[PDB]
Parts: sequence; C-alpha cells; structure tokens
Amino acid sequence: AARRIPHFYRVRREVPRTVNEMKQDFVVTDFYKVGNITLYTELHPFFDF
Amino acid sequence: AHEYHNWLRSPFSRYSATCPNVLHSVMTLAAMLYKISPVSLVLQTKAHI
Amino acid sequence: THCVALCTPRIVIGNLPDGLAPGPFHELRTWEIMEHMRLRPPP
Repeated sequence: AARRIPHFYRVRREVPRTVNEMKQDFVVTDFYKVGNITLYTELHPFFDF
Repeated sequence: AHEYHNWLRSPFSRYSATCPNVLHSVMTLAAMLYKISPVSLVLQTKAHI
Repeated sequence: THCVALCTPRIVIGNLPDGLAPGPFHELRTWEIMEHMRLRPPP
C-alpha cells in the first residue's frame, strides 16, 4: 500500500491544523490566557476530547 | 493520519525536534513512554516517582 | 528636521536612536520573542 501516498500528495489539499497540533504552539505562561483558544477542549487529565 | 487512534501523538515529535543530543534525552523519550493506568500510578507512587 | 518644518514618520521601530532604544534593549527584545514564538535554532 506504498503506491497511494504520492496520490495523496499529488492533490494540493491542505489539512487544517487539528487540536493536538494547535495545543503545542504555546509557552507555559501564555497557556493560561484567553489567547489560548484550545482551552475549551482540554477537559480530562486522562482522556482527550 | 489517525493522531486520535494511535499511541505516540504530537508532543513526542514536538519535544524531540529540539532536544539536546545526550543519553539523558534518550531517557526522556524512555520515561514519557510511562503509561497512565491505575496500577502504573500505584507502582510509580511506591518507588517515589 | 529643520529643512520650514518637516515631518518624517519613523516607520519601523529601529529609527528610534540610542538614548531612546539601545542595542542591548533590542537584543533583549529578540530574547523575549525567542521565548515567546517558540523558535529554536536548527541542528
């Protein structure tokens, strides 16, 4: 199934940044601000949402 | 691309992109592989982790 | 400047001189935007 990945890169579709990618782009003191927009998804310490 | 159906998610790459190259960072990637289970919590407690 | 008056806008922050904004002050500005934009030098 190694022959279908240049097909995936052949279309110029860009993926939107998912939640777990926009949850790493913050420093630890900016994470507690309202500028951190991924605060409404971090709910459980064991489980992700 | 199932970052919400795999084991090793995006913080693993996000730290290891900019880690210093010592054996201690190999141990950092070893120790963040600690699972979150109740038995893991009791045994991490029992030896002062 | 006295050319008759003259008004020239300092467009970027760099046209502020020493005694208003020194070099090490801009260097600390780069330090805090290094910390604040999560940028790391390449290997």
